Amino acid sequence: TSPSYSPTSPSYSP
Amino acid sequence: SPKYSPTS
Amino acid sequence: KDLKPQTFRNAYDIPRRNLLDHLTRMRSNLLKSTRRFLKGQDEDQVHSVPIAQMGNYQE
Amino acid sequence: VAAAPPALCYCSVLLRGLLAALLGHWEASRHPDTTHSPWHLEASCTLVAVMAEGSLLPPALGNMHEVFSQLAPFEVRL
Amino acid sequence: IKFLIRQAQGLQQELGGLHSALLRLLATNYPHLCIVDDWICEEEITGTDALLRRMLLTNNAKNHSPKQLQEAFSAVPVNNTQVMQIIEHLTLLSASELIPYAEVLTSNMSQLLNSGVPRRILQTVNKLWMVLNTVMPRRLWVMTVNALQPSQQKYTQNDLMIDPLIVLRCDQRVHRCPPLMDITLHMLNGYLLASKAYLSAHLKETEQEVTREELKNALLAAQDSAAVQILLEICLPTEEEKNLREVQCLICCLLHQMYIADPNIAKLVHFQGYPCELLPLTVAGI
Amino acid sequence: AIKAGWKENHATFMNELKNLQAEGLTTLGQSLRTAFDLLNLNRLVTGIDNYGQGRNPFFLEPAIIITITDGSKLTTTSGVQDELHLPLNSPLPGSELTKEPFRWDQRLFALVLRLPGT
Amino acid sequence: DEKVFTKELDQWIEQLNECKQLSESQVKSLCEKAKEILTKESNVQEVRCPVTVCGDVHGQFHDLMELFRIGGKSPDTNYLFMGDYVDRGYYSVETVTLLVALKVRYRERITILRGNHESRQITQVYGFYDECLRKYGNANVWKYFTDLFDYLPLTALVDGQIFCLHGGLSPSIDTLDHIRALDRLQEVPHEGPMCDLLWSDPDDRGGWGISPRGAGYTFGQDISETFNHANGLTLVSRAHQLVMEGYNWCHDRNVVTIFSAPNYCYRCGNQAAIMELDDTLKYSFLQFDPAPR
Amino acid sequence: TSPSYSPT
Amino acid sequence: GQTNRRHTAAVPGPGGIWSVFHAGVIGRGLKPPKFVQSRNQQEVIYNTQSLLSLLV
Amino acid sequence: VIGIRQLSQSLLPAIVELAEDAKWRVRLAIIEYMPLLAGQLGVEFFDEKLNSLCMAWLVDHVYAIREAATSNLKKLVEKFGKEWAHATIIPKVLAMSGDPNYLHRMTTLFCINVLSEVCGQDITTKHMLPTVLRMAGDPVANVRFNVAKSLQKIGPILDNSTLQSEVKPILEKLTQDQDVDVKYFAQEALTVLSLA
Amino acid sequence: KSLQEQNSHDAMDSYYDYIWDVTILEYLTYLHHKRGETDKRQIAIKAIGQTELNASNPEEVLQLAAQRRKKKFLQAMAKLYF
Ligand SMILES: [Mn+2]
Ligand SMILES: [Mn+2]
Repeated sequence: TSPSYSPTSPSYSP
Repeated sequence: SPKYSPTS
Repeated sequence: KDLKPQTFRNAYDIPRRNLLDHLTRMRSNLLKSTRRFLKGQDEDQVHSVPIAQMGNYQE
Repeated sequence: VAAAPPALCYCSVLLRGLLAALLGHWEASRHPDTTHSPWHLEASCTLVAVMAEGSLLPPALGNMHEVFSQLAPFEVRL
Repeated sequence: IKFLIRQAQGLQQELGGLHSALLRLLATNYPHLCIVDDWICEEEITGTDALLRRMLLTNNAKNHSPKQLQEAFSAVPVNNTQVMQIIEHLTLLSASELIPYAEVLTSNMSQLLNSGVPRRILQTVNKLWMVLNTVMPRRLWVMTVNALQPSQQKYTQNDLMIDPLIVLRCDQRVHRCPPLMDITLHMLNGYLLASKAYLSAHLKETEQEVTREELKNALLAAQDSAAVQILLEICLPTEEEKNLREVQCLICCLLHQMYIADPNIAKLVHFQGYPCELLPLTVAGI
Repeated sequence: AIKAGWKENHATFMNELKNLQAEGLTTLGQSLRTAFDLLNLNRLVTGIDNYGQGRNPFFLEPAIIITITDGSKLTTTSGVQDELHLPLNSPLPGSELTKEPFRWDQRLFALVLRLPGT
Repeated sequence: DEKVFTKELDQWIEQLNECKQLSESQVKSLCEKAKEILTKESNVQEVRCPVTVCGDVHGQFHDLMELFRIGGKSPDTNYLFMGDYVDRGYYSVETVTLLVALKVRYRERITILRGNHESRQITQVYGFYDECLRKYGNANVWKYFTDLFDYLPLTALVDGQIFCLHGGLSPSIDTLDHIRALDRLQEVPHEGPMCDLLWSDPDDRGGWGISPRGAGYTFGQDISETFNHANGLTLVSRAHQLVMEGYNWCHDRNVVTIFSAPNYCYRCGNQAAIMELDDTLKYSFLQFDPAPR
Repeated sequence: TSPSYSPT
Repeated sequence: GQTNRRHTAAVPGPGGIWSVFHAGVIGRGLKPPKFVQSRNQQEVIYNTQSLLSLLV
Repeated sequence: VIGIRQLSQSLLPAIVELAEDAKWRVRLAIIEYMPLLAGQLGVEFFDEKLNSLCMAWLVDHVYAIREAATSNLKKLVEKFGKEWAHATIIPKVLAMSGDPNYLHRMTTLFCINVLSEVCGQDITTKHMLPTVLRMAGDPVANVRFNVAKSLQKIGPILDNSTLQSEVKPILEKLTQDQDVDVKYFAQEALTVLSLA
Repeated sequence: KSLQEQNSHDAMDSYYDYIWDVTILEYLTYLHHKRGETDKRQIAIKAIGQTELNASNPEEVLQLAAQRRKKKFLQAMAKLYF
């Protein structure tokens, strides 16, 4: 789940 | 000659 | 005990110690590419070796 | 143990085991001279000296440990 | 091929569908050509400082020549400063004229590997190697590997696609010198993608089967995994210390790109296990 | 519990008897009950059991069962048992037609292994 | 003395290579030197890697010569033969004469093992006695070779990791020290530790069981595993049973059955294999087919 | 297409 | 008394495009130390004497 | 009965597959017959593709294959000249003379025993001799007395100055060492060369 | 009832040496096989296969072995506590 966006970063809403 | 393995 | 790992087919086998050697082994296999290709390095035998069966499979 | 009077009787099992091991080695020895196996000769001498000092044996059977040095292996075994 | 693709990139407007067709074909058959980092390093900056600097220092810069570079660079332990002069003018030179200078630098990196050289000279060599990488990559890779073999059989292009761990067969001096290690990392990543392409072509050629695709997947997975393992063993500190930080940073960058490209490889590397001395620094890095 | 069925051959019988491994418990009553249940199932399938019609001596299925044990104490997941209590709950229907789980054509012989340590 | 004896020994080696048997006096002298050179070595004759290890031979001299061609000449490559090289071979006396000549020439570049067939009763009832009576006329060569087989060693150890032997394991024995304490100066009994050493065989069974050969027992996977953990051995290489591919691995890679006498009794048509252990202890298999005649 | 250890 | 970096630095059996020579290993191989204990027998006599005197 | 060029051209499509295949017999016959093809096809074709096959035959499994390949490279060096082999073949053997397999060490020793006889004396004294004497200190007794036999074979080709300078300390060391086999062979080589 | 629980605290695979009863050893073997504890099961099998106790001996050896194991076990607890 999201290998490149890091866990402590905001989600993308849509 | 009947057997190859030496069953004895 | 009845695991029988497929080192050639699966990559999650081949632990770290033998890794380079198996890598060269699959490469040699795939770049040899004869009529018959093999998926197991050590297929010696299972329980018994029959002379009658060998002569029957032979001509 | 040898200085003790009954401790030989209580260590009889160890004595029996060492005697059996020495018997096996002296049977399995091929060399005509005894002194080719240095540890075995010393061990046999010491063991016979132990029972001799622990008074299970006559003093001639004590001096068996003396004559070990120049006896041949089959003589020692018998 | 790469240089012509760059020219098509420039002249996209005139060519109707050719740029599309060629870029599709390279992305189909030459991924080690169409890696992303070389192209962004091509895109560069439009601060134009390179262009102004070139237009106002190249002039008539007393005609530096490959033979003059070879003389000074064979007498480099007697003369470092003339060499650094020449390669300064070489960095001022452009991408096309750099080609006659490809022979010297690669074939003579050994005295660079010798200790005592300044890393201004090393980083100048590194930047020139990037520029030659964006112009003519394949022969550059061949000369670089055949000159970075330790002190000598001569590898070929097909042999390098067959076995890219030959790139990692180099000096422990290479391992502990930072920018040359970056050159080695680029060659390693490129030849891994090249090996995927070459096994693809060889299997599709040899068809004249389902086990063959699974054998391809197994060989590639174990292949880049073993490459990762060798890189981590490089990150291990040697017994002699008992530069290293920059080397670990570069290997962490390359591992980051491999993990982003394929997280299966993270799974396989972690199932194989690596030294737990390497574990915390890799945790901090990747 | 059953290894070799009546349709099995000598090769499979050899393979199973030799590849048996020691992991079980001394559940002699349960094992004997299963064996004699198999025997009675075979007998009533054959249907030679003339229940209510005498007992024909010419209808026989002579079976000899050899039980091999060491003569140690009985073991159960509840605990130890001092008596060979044959279990009374019989899921096999028709076992109530005979008071005993065996018949007159089955002979049981027990081998008890008492070889000394030395 | 020693130099001229060594030169005449090399002459005998050349003649044996040229497939001609020696004289009775030469046989007597060779057996004498063999007694004096085999008495010293123990029951676990330690052989040091690198080495080329070889299974049964059974007097097939031409296949033995092809095996020499496969694995190198006796002065160069260390060899280890694991028994059964006296019975129902046609040039069997030439074969055993070559083997003992090589041993007394290079005591430590080669070592041979004693199989079950190298005993008086077995030789008498399987025809080596008939062969030597046909060849030399009398039984002096026969009694010389059987007296020598009374002095042949028992088991081979390779680097404390490989346990080489002919038959296999035994419930009588637990340890290499018990193997050492055994005395081998006796023709093999029909019951006992030397007996089931030279008559055992593997199986996928578990536990023990009586062999169909009438002598010795047959071991199981867990038995071999227990033995190897007991004495620290990593792999047991045995050679008594005929196989078709030339080798077999049993007990999840703990027992290696080796056979290196191809086309058993000239009719079975089996292949043959030998192992070679390289000095960093790396194993390789060499397989071959019998030479044209 | 192998995502884990084969027996498990 | 009683490695992968080095392996690929010298690996692949001088053929390169074929198989490696050996077909595997058999364990760790070559039990390394083989170390003999040869500290002293002298004053080990005396340690024996001290213990024996305590027993006496 | 058939001309060499005609049969070589007819067989050159099938030589490469037959060069590396199942039987050591067919490999042996190919090794025995190929130097005629090399002499027919000249230096260039043999250098282009058969050189790798010769090296693979040298590192091949069977001892018969190894000795046949050594005799074959004797035929090639006497057909193609000493300096060309000095340019190409000598670095190959002297580079594989350091690998962990003592079998390939034995291969190199046999090849040097041939190439010292064929290759004159200068290349023997300045190329092969230092490598052989630096393999004389190998821990393996087998390759130690094989180097002793190598010096026994090679000694009459040298000059007496090089022998008495460097061969003599190596020979007396190979007598002084503990193993009886290498000591006896070193004694035999010493009394053959009559250095003492 | 005591060996049923898995929440033990007292070195099962070390006191399998001290136990000397064939029935409790048999129960241990069955439970270890049932819960898939192969190495402890192997330890228990070898402890059973000790020739010291066979439940068919002339009972002098059995009483001597039981006394020896009693002495060693009691000294083990005496070392543990206090
Ligand atoms: Mn045999
Ligand atoms: Mn045998």
